[PDB]
Amino acid sequence: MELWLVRHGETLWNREGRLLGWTDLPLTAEGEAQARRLKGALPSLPAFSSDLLRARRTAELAGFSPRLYPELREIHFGALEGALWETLDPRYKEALLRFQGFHPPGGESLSAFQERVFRFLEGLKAPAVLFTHGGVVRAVLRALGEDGLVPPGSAVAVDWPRRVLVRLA
Repeated sequence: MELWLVRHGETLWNREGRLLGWTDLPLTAEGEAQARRLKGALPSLPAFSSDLLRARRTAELAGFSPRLYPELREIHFGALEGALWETLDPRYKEALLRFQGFHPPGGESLSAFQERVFRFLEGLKAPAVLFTHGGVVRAVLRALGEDGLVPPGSAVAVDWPRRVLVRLA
């Protein structure tokens, strides 16, 4: 099943090293510009989007009218929302980097987060474009055995649940 995963553009925290999960931050001006550059480049397939502003705005500027689904949200960082990555306790830092054994205090466990992401993908009946977040893209790419680092405002097409098809930046 061909699925396009679009990581939303830049927000202030994405450029200042701060964890951004459920905090509803808007895209910066460049973040909006990154979204507009996607219009015409992404296939005009049915679109779904996280209900967070930054994702919805990316979908809109990319020329799509997505159906909103909370299951596509970034992981909730709870007490670590906005947390300065620099002073972030090594325990959480190491956990996020390895992508396991991570449950930000007050937020969602990585296991719960990944379960809702993969469950959402299972409900898709045809190719679609998903306006989502870095954590979501990473979870999907890691499951396929590949690096989940994709530039903000870029997209990766995958043939779920087998391999990566193409990385559009």
